[PDB]
Amino acid sequence: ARGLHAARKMLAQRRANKWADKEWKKGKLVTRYKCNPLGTASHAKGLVQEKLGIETKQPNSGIRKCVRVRLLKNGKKITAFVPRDGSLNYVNENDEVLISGFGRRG
Amino acid sequence: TRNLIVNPLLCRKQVVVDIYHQTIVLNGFVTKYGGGKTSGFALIYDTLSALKKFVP
Amino acid sequence: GITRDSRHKRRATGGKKNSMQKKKKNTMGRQPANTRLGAIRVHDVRCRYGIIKRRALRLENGNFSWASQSITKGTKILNVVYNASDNDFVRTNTLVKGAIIEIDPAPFLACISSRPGQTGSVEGYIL
Amino acid sequence: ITGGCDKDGFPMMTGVATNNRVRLLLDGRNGCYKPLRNGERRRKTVRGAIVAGDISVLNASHIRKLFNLSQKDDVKKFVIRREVARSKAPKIQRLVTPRRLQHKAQKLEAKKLHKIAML
Amino acid sequence: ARGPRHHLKRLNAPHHWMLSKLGGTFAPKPSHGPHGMKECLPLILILRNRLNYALNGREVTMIVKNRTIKIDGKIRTDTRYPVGFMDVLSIPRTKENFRLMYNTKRRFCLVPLTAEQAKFKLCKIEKRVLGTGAIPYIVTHDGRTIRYPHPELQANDTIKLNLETGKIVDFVKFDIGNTAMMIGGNGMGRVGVIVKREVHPGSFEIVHIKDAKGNTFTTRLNNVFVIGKGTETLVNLPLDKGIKKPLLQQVNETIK
Amino acid sequence: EQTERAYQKQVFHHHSVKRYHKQIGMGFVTPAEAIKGTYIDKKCPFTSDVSIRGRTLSGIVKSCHMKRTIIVRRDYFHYVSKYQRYEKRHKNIAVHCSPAFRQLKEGDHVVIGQCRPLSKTVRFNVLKFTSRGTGDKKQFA
RNA sequence: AAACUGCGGACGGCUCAUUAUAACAGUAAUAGUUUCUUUGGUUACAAGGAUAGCUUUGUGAAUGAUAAAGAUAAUACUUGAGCAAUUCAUUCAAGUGAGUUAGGAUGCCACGACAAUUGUAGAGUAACCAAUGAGAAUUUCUGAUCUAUCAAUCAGUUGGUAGUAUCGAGGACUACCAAGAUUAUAACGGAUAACGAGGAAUUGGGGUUCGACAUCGGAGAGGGAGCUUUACAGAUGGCUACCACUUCUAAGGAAGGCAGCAGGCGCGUAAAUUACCCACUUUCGAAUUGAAGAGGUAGUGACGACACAU
RNA sequence: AUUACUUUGAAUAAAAUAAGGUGUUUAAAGCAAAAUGAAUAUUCAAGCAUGGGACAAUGC
Repeated sequence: ARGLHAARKMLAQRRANKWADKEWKKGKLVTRYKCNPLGTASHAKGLVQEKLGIETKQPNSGIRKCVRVRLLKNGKKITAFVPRDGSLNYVNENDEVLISGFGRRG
Repeated sequence: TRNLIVNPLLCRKQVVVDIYHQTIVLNGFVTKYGGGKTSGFALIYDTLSALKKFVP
Repeated sequence: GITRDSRHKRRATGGKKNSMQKKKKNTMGRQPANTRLGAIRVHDVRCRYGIIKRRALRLENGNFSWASQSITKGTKILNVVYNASDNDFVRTNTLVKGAIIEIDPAPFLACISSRPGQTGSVEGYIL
Repeated sequence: ITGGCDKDGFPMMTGVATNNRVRLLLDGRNGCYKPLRNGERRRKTVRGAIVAGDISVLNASHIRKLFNLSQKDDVKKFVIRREVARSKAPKIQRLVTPRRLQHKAQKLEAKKLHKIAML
Repeated sequence: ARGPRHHLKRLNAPHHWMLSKLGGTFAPKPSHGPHGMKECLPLILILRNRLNYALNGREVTMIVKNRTIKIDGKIRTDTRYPVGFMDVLSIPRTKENFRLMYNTKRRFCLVPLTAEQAKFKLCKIEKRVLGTGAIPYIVTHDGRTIRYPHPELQANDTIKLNLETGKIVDFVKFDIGNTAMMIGGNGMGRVGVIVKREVHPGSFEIVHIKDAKGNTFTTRLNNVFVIGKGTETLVNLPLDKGIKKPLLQQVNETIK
Repeated sequence: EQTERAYQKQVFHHHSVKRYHKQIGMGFVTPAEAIKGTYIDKKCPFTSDVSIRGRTLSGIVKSCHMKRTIIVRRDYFHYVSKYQRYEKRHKNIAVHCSPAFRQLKEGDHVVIGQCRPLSKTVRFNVLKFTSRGTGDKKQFA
C-alpha cells in the first residue's frame, strides 16, 4: 500500500503489527498492576518469614543465601537476595525490608 | 545628585541618592556586593500638609 | 426538575449518551398550566433575568377580533370545541392556541391566537 | 393568651399546633427563626400553638403622628425635647418642616426647571 | 463560571498593555463603558506606566477620585475607566494634555494635545438605525448616541465632534479619496489613503490602503477609521507620523 | 395542501391570499415551483421565515425517504501527517428539502445552506440541485 | 458603635472523580437568546400605617437559640400627580448578500413612570433605545488512545403537523401520521493507572512518550435528588429528604461537611510551619480610610537550574 | 462546473520554543534602564479570499 490515498491500511497495518513487540505490549497490557508484585512501584515493603539457600546454576558452584518476603500491599511470597557477604546475620524476621529489582529490568 | 525631578501634583520630589563611602523618608537603602558603595531613593515632602495625607 | 437539554437523549446512531455533569439551572423547565374555563385567576411567574410571565389558570373572557370588519371587542368564552393537537383537551376545556372555540356574537367559531400560559390572556379572530 | 417559647426556648407557633416541638422550614415570616442568609429556611424544632406541658414558658411623616403633629405649625416645640446633661429633639422627617427651601427650591418645585421637557 | 467574571489574570490581559510577566498575579480589569476589553487602556495604566506619576496603585486612587482628570468634555472619577481611542485627556493641574492614539509598534501612544485643540475629537460611526417614532440616529465608535444628524450621514462615516457644546461640525464620507488610521491587526497603527475596496457579499468587505511613500497593505473593513479626506489629517499624528518602517532601520539604528 | 388536522397557512399571509416569497441572498435564483405552486411549507428558505447564515456546503443526495428532509453525503479526504498520505472519509448531513424541488432524487449533487436549528438534526436547507444519471430507482423527495 | 436598609460572599481559592464526537482547539452563526455593573440618550407646602435597633418579663446546657408587652424612623412597604415598552388582528413600506425587516398607521386588550428622594456644605430613582461584550449561553465545519475473544445498533428512536415549556431554536416535552436514523470510510459495545488545549522530555530528518498541576475552557464540593434569594447557583465556607460518617449533652435535644490555608490518622517508595502582614498585584464594599491563609513576607526543603571555596 | 494541489494575503490570548536589544558585575535570569517591548517567526487539522492549471477525482 504505497498509494497517495492509501493511508487507511498503513495505519491499520502499523497498529496490528505493534502488538508483536514483546516489550511495548508488556507496558500496555493490564498485567503490571495485576501480575507484577511491584507494579509501577519502585520499591516494596514487607516482612521476612523464611530464609532460603539457592544453589548456583550449573557453571558455578555454591549456595546463595536468600529470604522469603511477604509484602504489605499484595501479600504474595517473593524471594530476595543478600547484596553483600555475611549479611544473613544482620537480617531478621518481621522487620521492614525494601525490595527493588536487580540489574535486569524485572 | 543623579536625577532630580519635582512632582507638580503630589508636592514632593523624586531623587536617586548614592553613598560613596524628619521631612526626609528613606527607602531602598541597599549596597553593592561586598559592601562599600550604597544607594537608595530619598523622598522629600517639604510642607507637612501634603506629607500627613500622602503617606500610607 | 424538568430540563430541556439533549444530554439525556440518544444520538442519530442510537448511542446512549454518558453523563458528565448534573442538571443545570440554565435549562430549567416548568409544568404546563392548562388554562381551563373558570373565574379569572392569573399567576405571575418570576422567570430568568427577573422578567415576569403571566400564567393564566382560568379565564372566561377573550378579546376576539374580526378581520373582515376591523372590530376588536371582548366576548365570553362558551366552551372548547375543537383542538388540533389533542381531543382530550376539549373535555378539560384547556385554552391553548389554535383551539377552535365557539362564542355568541352579542357585541359583534373563534380560534385562540395567543399564549395564555405566557401572555396571561386569551385572544383570537373569526374563522 | 399570646405566644411563648418551649421548655428549651423553642417558640410556640400560632400557625402549627403540636404538643411536642416539631421541626419545619422556618424564617422570620412567622418570627420563630431569624434568617442568617437570604431566605434561610431552617428546620428548627419549635413548639406549636398547643399550650401543653412542653410549652412551659407561655408569653415628620410617621413623626407626623406622635400626637396629631400636623406640619404647618412648624412646631419644633411640640416635638419631644428630653434633655441630657443638651436639649435633644430627635428630628423631623420628610415633611414641610421649617427650612423647606432645599425641598421645594429645586428638588420638588423646580420641576419644569430641574425637570425641563423641551423641544 | 456561574456569572460574569470580576478578576482579570495578569497573563490573560491584551499584550499591548505593556504589562510584565512577574509584576503580579492579577491585572486591572477595565470597567464596562464606551470601549471594549481589548480596545481600551485602563486609566490606571496611563497614570502608572505611560505617565509614571504614581509608583503603585496605592497612589492611583488618591488622584482619580480627586476629580483631577477629565475624559472628553465631561469628567470621570473611575480608577479603571476604559480609555480607548483618541478621546482627549485633560489635566489642568499640571498644564498638560494628551491623546490615546495608536502607533505602528502595536501599542497606545500619548501624543501631546494643546489646550485649544483638545476641544474636539473625531468619532467613527458604527451604525445608523431609525428608532421608534421616526427618530433616526447614529451610534459612533465609543457607543455615543446622538440626536438627529445629517440625513446624508451614513453608517460608516466620520464626524467632527465638539466637547463643550456636544454638537456636530463637519462630517467626512467614506470614499476612494480619504486617509485612515488603522485600528485592527497587522495594519493597525498605519496611516494611508484608501485606493480600492473589494466587496465579498458572503463574509467581508476588503479595502486597499496605500501609504504616503507607496507602501501598500490590506485589511478588513471593520478596521477602517477614516481620519480625513484628500490626504488631509484632522488630528496630530504620533511621533513616527504613522508610517510603517519595514524593519530596515529598526535594529540598525538602535545599536547607535 | 390542506389535508392535516390544523389549517395549514403561510407564515406571512396577507390579503390580495397572495403567495408570499422573499429573495435569498448571494446569487441563488428563486425556484419556479416556489411561485406558481400551491404547496405550503413553514421552513422553506424562500416562502417562509428562515434565513441562510454563514456556512454553506454541498454534497450528494443519498436518502429520499423522509418527508421534506433528505440526507446528503459529503466525501472528503483526511490528511495524515506521519504517513504523508490522505484517506477517504464521509459525513452524513440531514438537510430540509422544500417541496419546490419536485425532481430532486437520490444521487444528485445538491448545494445546501445553513440556518437556525429546524429539528434535532436538521439545520441545513437545500438551495439548488443538479441532475445526474439514473439507476432504475427513481426515489424522489 | 448599634440596628433597619443597600451591595457582596454566583468573584476569588481547591481537586481531577465523571467524561470516547462527549468535552475541548481553531472556525462560522445567533436575522434562534441575553441580563448585573458601567457608558450615551429619551420618557402637594409632601398621604399612610409597623418594624428593628430602644425599655421591661423569661426559658433551657445550648447554636449566629429563643416569645409576649410598651414604644420609634426610611432612598424598608404602599397610596397619591405633574408618554415608553407587551400581546393580538389588519395595513403602508427604505439598511442588509438575505426579511410583511428597523420604522409608521388602524382597534380593543394588559403594565403605565422620571423616589411625596438626600447633604450647608463638598447626587439618586422607575422604565425604555443603544453600546458593554470579539462577553455568557445555544449552535455550524474539521480534528481524538486501544479493541472485531465487539457486526450489526436505536423505538422518543428518524422525519412531519399542532400545542406546551424555556430567555430563546429544537422531540426539550405532549398529542396525531409515516418508517425511518447509523454501519466495514468500523456503527453499537468494552478498557483506561482519559479532564482537553497552549505546551514539556527527547530528536539529522521523520517521529515516540508525557500534559492532575502557572494560563484558557469543563466538572465537582462524601453520595445522588429537589429547591429559596436574586442579574447570573440546580450554590453546597445556602437550605431540605434519604444513604455513610462526625461533634457537645444537663439524656430532653442542637449542627457539621478542610477536592480552601496550616496541622492530624491512615495509605504508602513517595512529598514542608498548627508564623506574620494587607506595605507589592488585584477584588469587593454605603467606597480615597474596612476586609482579603487571595497576595506579600518569614521557616523546612540535595526535585531541579546558575556562579563559585579548600 | 466543482474539488484537490499550488502561491499570496486577511485575521488569529498570553505565557512557552527560536530569538532583536539591553554588563541582574558575568551566568541562570528580568524587561529593565542609560525613549525601547523585538515586525517578535508561528498556529498541526479545518474555514475565507485570490494568481496558475501541469499532475488528479467527479458525468456531460
